[PDB]
Amino acid sequence: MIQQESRLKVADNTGAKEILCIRVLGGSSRRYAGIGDVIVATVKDAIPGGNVKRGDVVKAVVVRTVKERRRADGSYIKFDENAAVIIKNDNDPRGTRIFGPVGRELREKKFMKIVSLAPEVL
Amino acid sequence: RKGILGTKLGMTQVFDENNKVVPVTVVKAGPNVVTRIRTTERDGYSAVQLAYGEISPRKVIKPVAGQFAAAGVNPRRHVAELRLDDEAAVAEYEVGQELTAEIFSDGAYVDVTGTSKGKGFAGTMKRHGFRGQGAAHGAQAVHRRPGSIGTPGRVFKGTRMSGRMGNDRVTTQNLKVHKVDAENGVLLIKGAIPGRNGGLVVVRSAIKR
Amino acid sequence: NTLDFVDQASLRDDIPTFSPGDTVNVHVKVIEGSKERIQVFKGVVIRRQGGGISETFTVRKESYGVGVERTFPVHSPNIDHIDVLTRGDVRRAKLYYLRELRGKKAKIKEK
Amino acid sequence: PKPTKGPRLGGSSSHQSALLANLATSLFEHGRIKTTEPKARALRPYAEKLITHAKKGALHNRREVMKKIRDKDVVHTLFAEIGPFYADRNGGYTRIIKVENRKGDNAPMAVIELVRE
Amino acid sequence: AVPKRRMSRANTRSRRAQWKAEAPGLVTVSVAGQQRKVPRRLLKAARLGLVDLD
RNA sequence: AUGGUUUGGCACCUCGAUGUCGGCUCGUCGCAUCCUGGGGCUGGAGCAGGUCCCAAGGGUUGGGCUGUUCGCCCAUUAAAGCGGCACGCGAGCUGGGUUUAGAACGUCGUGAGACAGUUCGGUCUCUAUCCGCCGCGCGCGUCAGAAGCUUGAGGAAACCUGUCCCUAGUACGAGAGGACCGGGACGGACGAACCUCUGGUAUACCAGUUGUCCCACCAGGGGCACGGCUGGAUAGCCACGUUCGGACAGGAUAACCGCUGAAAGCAUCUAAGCGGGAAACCUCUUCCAAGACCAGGCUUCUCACCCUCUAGGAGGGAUAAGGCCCCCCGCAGACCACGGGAUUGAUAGACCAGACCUGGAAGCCUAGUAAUAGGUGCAGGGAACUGGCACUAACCGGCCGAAAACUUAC
Repeated sequence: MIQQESRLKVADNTGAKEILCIRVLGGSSRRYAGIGDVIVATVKDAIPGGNVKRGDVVKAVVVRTVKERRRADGSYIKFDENAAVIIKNDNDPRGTRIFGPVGRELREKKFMKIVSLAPEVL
Repeated sequence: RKGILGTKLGMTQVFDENNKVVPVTVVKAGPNVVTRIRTTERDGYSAVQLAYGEISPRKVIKPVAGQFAAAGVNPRRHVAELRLDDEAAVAEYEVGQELTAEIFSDGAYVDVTGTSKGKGFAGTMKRHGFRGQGAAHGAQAVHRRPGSIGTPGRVFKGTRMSGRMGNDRVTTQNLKVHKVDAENGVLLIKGAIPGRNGGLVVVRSAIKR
Repeated sequence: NTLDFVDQASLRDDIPTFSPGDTVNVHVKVIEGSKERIQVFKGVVIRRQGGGISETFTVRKESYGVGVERTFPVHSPNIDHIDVLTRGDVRRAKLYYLRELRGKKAKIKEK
Repeated sequence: PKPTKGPRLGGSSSHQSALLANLATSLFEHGRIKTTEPKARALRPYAEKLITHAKKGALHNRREVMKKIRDKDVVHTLFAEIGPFYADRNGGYTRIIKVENRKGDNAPMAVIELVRE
Repeated sequence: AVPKRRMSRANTRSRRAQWKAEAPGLVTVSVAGQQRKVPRRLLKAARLGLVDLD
């Protein structure tokens, strides 16, 4: 459960290390962003030599959540951190490499490229 | 519209053929005996009256025993009426006929009616979902009270203020019957049906679906 | 347990005996574009909340520097088979303290 | 046994525990005591389970009783006659008799005693 | 808040008439031979000689 | 020309007191409509708009700055409406601003001091009588006393919406672009019910452990230290959880599109008529409802016994069906009420067994110098859940509680 003013680690190689959630897209007055949700985020920490800079307003997708998320078959998946991957308007990563596992929810949300790039999908 | 009287047993878990989980509430749609026919020419409305539950013959008072004897069936604990639409619909029931669980079929949509749990004297926060006032920043003993009540200097009728909550008849619509176990007279209804375990419920074919 | 007659119909046998602490690999069938494959989840059983049909167990694993926890119903048909590798020696019924331990400190004694 | 639904007896949980232990001690010491009806109502199951421990009298059960009774003479009587006396009775070791209301505060009084039939 | 007005006699009496005590029901019992009335709540105790009868 | 939503003007109202701005909480109304709904002409090719009529059912976001309203900005959204109600709401809250006494700066004054200039600090009282409103009972009434099941006059609640997929990359369009109508799935917010799952709580549950005192001592335990502190934690309550909902259909209509045609030999959606036509209206869905005084209906049960005054009516007593009190209780509950049981009994407690929680009891033996470890042993301990079991308590018991007749018609 990620909401406004929440901080997420970046699971990409875009040079951003940490982003702050600004909005949860997907309907007015929407509250929480789970795995597979797109958020508007601002970069708080960045690699000194990276392509992105601090204070950039970007669009990211949540790939891990600390709060366990139910699945259709009654099983649950839970990670140890909230992580996001910066994307462009066409739902492709702005980076070239994804770090750490991701959830299966990225398949039904049509994030095929992120799924393919990920080391493992759970 | 079919109907039957039952009892809420509890809720459990089952899996359908796509391996998804279905949380199902178990309802004991026990045997019901038709006790009276309401006809337009006699009562002004068409309806059928069903009896359910098992009770000792020494517990029924004389008026009830007389009514059951006039019907021609042995007494039961609970009695309720099913309101049909027209005489053509009520022609298919006759007194003494027994209804069991198989009147419903798998995948059917049903309307369960029961009495909600009691919650006692409840505040506006719980009875009506009022947002509270601040817990700090100077708020003085108003952490849960409604606040304003709002020319004529009169509290208009319908004020959503605190009071007794619960214990009302509730209908849940468009519940799917996952399975109709004919051996035990048990309906497996996907979803949560009103009331506590062991309460009386009425299962009717959905009016919408 | 009044609902037992309902329960036993869907109850699933052949389930191996295991306790919190053992290391198991769970063979989980998944859907990948409408075809079948079995994805193996190997980790430590950190809890088991008895419920009969609603029995659940939790397997925790460390993968690529991030811990992952997965909760499965014990009698879920989505699990084709469970295999227990080793038996662990623990003093608790629920191993929640393992969520704060990494590597050397996160090891489990062997029975 | 079943914890009290409402507020505790002595005004706190620890006070209620001490009250119950003392009341059981007096009951086993004398055979019948007179107290307010809620106190006897709460005392019945507690004393009945202590007697159950005494019935199957082993060292383990003796220590189980001592961790509540705290009085060694009462424990000795409980494991020497009260236990063996109820050897062939399954439950219902105590009975409650309602008596006349108290004068100072109109508190309903009741007398709780061990059955000796 | 303070009463804005003095209650009339009718209203005061009508509200005051609700403050009353109900009569307990009594049943007969034989203690030491002589019959006497006792509340049914105390019947068993009277039969056991646990209530003082003046 | 409207309105008294803006500054005004009057001083009719209060100086033996009518709280002054914003904000929070909770509303209610208007339509001069922000979205959704129906339209029309387009300087409308389609898309999309422009503008305009009908339409008030629902909805109308979260933050930065400022005491702020206002306002600017940041992200969204279908949309981020305008107003009335003491510019709603301090015996509901705040006290940041304004509006006492302290102090400073600028300016004015010789000075005490002053400034619809600034700056820091600065007591917000009350046990609800009446009306009102939310809930709950007692009494009486409904032409004998009761009990089941109900009809419903009449009210209340609810009414939101997006994206994607097929039709269709077609109509139109130089192309770009881009459809109508109709089906399907998944969502956001809101609401209700529920506790199988997840998660929270846990003051009579299990285990670990610190300090100290006690149980003569060891062992094993106990009291106190926020339940001493920690790790878990079934039931109940709950949401962060589960499931369901907003309908479909009909009727009369608005703007509007029409048919059949007069006055007025033609024409005219019209003055006669007849049709279509919206989230608005009436039904439809859910709930309350016969104190609905027109006090309803269908049934079933009791369906009788005295005494007194004076025999006119009344009064009193005892009963039936039934009810209440006392009693055992409840997931029903402030009290009351409601629901169940009452020996012809499983209502509660105990007891036995299971489920579940905890996690391997005590004693003994073995190994070790000891801390401690292994066996006996899925051990011991235990609340709520389930099934058995009259062992304990529901008792040799009290109080209430049933008919004037007449008129007409058949």
